[PDB]
Amino acid sequence: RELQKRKRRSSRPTIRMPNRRKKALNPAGNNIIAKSWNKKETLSQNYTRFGLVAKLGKATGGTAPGNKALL
Amino acid sequence: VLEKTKKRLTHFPQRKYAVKA
Amino acid sequence: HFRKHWQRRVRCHFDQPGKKVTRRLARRAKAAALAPRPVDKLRPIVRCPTVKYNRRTRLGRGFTLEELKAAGIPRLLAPTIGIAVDHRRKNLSEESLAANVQRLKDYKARLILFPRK
Amino acid sequence: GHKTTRRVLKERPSRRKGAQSKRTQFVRSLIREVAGLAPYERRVIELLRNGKDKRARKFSKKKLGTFGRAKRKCEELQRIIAESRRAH
Amino acid sequence: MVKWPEYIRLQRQKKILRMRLKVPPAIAQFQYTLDKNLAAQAFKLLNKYRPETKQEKKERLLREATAIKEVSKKPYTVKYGLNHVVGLIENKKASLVLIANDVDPIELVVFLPALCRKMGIPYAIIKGKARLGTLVHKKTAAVVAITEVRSEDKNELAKLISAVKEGYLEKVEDTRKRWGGGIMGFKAQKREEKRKKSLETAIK
Amino acid sequence: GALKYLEELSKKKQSDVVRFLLRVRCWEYRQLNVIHRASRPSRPDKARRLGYKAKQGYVIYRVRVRRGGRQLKYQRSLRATAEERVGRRCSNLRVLNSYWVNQDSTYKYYEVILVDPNHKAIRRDPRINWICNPVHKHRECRGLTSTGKKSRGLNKGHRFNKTRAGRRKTWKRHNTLSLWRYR
Amino acid sequence: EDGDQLERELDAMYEHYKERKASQDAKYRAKRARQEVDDEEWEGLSA
Amino acid sequence: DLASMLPHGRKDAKFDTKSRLYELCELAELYNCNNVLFFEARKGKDLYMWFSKVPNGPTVKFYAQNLHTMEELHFQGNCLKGSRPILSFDAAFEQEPYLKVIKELFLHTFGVPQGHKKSKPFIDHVLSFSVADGKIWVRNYEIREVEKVKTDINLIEIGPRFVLTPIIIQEGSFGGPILYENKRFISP
Amino acid sequence: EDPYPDTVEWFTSVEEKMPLSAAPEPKRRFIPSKNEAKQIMKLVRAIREG
Amino acid sequence: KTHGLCRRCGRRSLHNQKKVCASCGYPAAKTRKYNWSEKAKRRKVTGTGRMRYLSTVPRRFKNGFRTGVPKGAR
RNA sequence: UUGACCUCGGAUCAGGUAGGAGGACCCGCUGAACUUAAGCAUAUCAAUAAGCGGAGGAAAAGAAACCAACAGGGAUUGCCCUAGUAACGGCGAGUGAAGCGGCAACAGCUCAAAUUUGAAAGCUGGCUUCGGCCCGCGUUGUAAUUUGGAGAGGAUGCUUU
RNA sequence: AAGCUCCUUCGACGAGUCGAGUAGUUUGGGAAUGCUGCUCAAAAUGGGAGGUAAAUUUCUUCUAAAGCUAAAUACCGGCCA
Ligand SMILES: [Zn+2]
Repeated sequence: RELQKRKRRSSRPTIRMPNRRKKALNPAGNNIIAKSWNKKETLSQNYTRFGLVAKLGKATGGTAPGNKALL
Repeated sequence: VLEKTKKRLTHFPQRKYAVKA
Repeated sequence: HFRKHWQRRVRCHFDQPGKKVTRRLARRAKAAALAPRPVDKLRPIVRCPTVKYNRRTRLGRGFTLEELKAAGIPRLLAPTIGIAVDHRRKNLSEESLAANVQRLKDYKARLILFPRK
Repeated sequence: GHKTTRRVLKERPSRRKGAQSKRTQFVRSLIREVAGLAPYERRVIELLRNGKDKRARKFSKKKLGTFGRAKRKCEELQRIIAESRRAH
Repeated sequence: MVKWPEYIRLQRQKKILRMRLKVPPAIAQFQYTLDKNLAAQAFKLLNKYRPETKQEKKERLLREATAIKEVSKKPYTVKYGLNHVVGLIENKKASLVLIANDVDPIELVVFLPALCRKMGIPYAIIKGKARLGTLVHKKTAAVVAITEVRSEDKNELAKLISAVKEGYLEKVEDTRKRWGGGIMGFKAQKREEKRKKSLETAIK
Repeated sequence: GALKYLEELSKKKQSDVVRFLLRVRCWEYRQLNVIHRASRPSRPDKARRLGYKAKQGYVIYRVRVRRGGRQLKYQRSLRATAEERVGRRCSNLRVLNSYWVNQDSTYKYYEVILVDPNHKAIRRDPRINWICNPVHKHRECRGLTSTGKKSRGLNKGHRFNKTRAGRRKTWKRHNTLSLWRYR
Repeated sequence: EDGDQLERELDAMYEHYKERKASQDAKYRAKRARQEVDDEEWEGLSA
Repeated sequence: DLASMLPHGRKDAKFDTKSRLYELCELAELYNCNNVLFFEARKGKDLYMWFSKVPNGPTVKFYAQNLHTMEELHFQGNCLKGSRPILSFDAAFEQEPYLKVIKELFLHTFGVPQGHKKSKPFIDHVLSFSVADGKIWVRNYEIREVEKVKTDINLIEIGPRFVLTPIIIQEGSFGGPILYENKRFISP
Repeated sequence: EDPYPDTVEWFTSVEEKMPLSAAPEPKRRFIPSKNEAKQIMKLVRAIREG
Repeated sequence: KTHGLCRRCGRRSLHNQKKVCASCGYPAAKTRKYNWSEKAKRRKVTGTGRMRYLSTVPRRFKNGFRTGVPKGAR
């Protein structure tokens, strides 16, 4: 709290952190999956378009009507 | 890394695969 | 039942949607990394232990060594191609052995392998 | 209960944790000879040579804490006595 | 009077205690060692069979590498190292064993004479882990062994086996199962009559 | 196999040879300092079994701590006290593991195996660069050694429900009141 | 050969050390000054 | 409580369950004991009480239930430790062949020989065994003498109160053929 | 009693005419050293490269 | 007077007999601090002073502890 | 006379490292009382507050000397119910888990015990023209192989970089 | 250099540690729930924990006293938003 007041009172600038993340959120590269991945879609929707299974376990809930990625 | 781990990774590295829907 | 200090030990789940979004973003991080691969590993079918729940099956930890051998999947290759391995479990019954080898055959029939480099 | 077909399982080396090691037994015998005996073992040997075997069992129990440990200690010491008599 | 440094005092006190304490036979046997003539003969043979230095090994490997750029018999050397020598003894490959007398912790070699006697391998106890370690190209060798020698030295090795076993093992068989120590001098014995007359006379 | 012979010999402790060696060695340690550098392991089999290697970086320090009780009983062990004192003296080293060497009636003697995290051999060799990592500072002070694990009760089963996974952590978890959004 | 001279030196130094640490109380020194010697140490002359 | 009431009998601590039951016959030979009273606890809840004669006599196994001990403060009675007790047995103990073998095993154990030097001289308590259900009920009473109105006995319960259901009688010290098996025992 | 009794050799008095290990003998104790073969080949590579 | 100036914390609180600061405990290496006085803890906690170097650390972290000069700089 | 080894020392020797701060959360030690109830005493507050020591971005725990009694499950961690149940308590005040089951996330490994013995094959330095030169540590054991639902050695034939 | 296969050959697994008695402390948990201190002090078809009236201590399940390891977990402090 004292450090925050000191920062708000001093003339030194605020070190604004860019929103960097440890792990990327979309496939990247020059491969088929990277070129066909839609970043505005979800994991299950992308895999349903691809024709691939994303989860090999039991369904933990109701899927979308057109979902074909949760075996 | 150790030599035995190096050998194990050399001869059995993570493969690329996919499961059909 | 408040003889202790629940006020200093009380917790609220106001970040339930935040953690849901975070977990969903983690699953997409895994599928961005393991993009053509499923985001999980194939788990065996196991019968629940006690008399209360022995009428049902669930997913177990990993496949047994001899049921992998019967399926025809080598031990050192199964975790690499995405199959969980459990060296502690014993089949003890042809029923469990057959169910799991059939599951592994289905995985084999639906799997696509890429040739190394 | 339910009828499931039993399967014969392979032998488990963790089950073979039971010690049949001839070399380990050799090492134990040689170290016994080299190191000698504890004073309470000397007492037990003295009683065994004088035939006070019941007293020896009682003293071994008092020193060790269990019937089985006392019995094994007395058997080991009787074997030592027999081997010494054969060697002399 | 004068004040000795603490470490000097402690090591001289250990010398006194080593002489005065009654020691178990497994260490009294190490107190018994061999003599100058047998040491000299054993070290003649073992100096003939000393191993190569690092410089010599590097020179040899360079010689063969140069030859390959521009089919050998089995080498025979003195074996050293406790684990290696104990393995040789249990496998009855060692024909002669030499054990240093000044190993500390002693427990590293206290079983070796008994093990050698059980396996039937001739052994001797030599004064020197530094003598032994300079026989090898190290600072200290706790034990060395001769397993196989060349045909030019088979008879010399057999004669050394006979000499060691008779002129050392007969005397140590006479005195190896008895306790050592108890070398009370004038001061120790006088202190003990003082103790006995201070205790056994009137009160205890 | 010499290490196996020493293992059996050390199991035979009240035997004549071991008793004699322990006596004359207890007198030496009583003549020396309370904490001192030991040039080599007095029990090499125990040291190598607990993880002592003959590299540059592995040090052995011997310590004697007074035995007994405070009728109050100290929850940690004399091993833990000896390890903490040796670590405080060698503040730049990481305490790998300790072992009993001699008992005596008024003291108790432990040799502590320590590793230098800053030595190049330790840094390059795996199996020890984990102790080079900074999460292992003062394991003896945090209870991360064998005696610490034993005293804290890190065993699995019905006899360690309260103490495994941390006693204070388990108590806090059991005494938190959890309130969800839709109650 | 039997270490008699070394033992005598060590014993003399040990006795000096004991006497010094004891003679640091001055109650010990008072006791030592007032303590009379015995005759079973002088035994040996004629009786 | 039973060991205090038994001056000819001595205690023995925990017995390994992995040991064979006839190893109890070689523990008896060590202490020169011809009778054994073995308390075997199952699951830490159920007591099974064995009576035998070593080395070749009959043995009886019972399940012990309904235990109350001398430290319970509802008892009100007390007796001399080592005093020889008057043993009272119900009539069924001289009718059913199985209850007659239990009787001689009870007489040998809870008997306190006549001239034993570790006994007390004056007798003040009665140990009673009764057959009410298919079970043996054991009671212990102090004999209180009170003068008659112009001396007669009152009884005040003093000690252990337990119930024993017979299970097996086997011809042997802790083995041999079974001579009796309850066929009506219900296990906890 | 004897405070310092002599050791009766009840185990070492009997001599065994065989080793302890029945384990099989490896090839490398009869054939030349692959370790020196490796080192010599590294030295050959170094000499060829200068 | 029983309190002169303390060089470490600057308060007129060093006993002249005990030679120990009643505020920070100057002769001891550690700075005196107790959990029953949150006001004292927040009086002498980080941020109440100048922040010589800890104020400069975060920007170097942001740029990744990178060293050198820009390419093409004079 | 000299030289090795062992042990113990000196140096403003060459190169390094620890102390303090912070302590929201974390790992240990230490450790109350106010309060409640009960003829009294244990109990409760609480294995809490205060005090001391030690880390990180998480810590800790962790790959069964586990749970079970079934058709068995299968490292650790957390959520939901189990459950205010079992259990201990003048069977007071009260205290009070866990297995199973649904879920989130999942990942397995390194040594000691074996002789490389046909070859210490291992490693720290500091002098470098950066290529390799020596000082040494180490056989009281540094590499490679192995870690018990294993493994080694031979033979054998495919498949691996 | 590595994986697998077969076998008229082998297969080493942690001690003042378990355990016994005892004192204190702790737990829902005297089969002591765990821990610590003192005394004594182990084993090798071994040891530990359970099941079981089933007729004897049969059966079941694991290997302790050496070590590493991300994730899901916590967060009134740090850089921010
Ligand atoms: Zn100040």
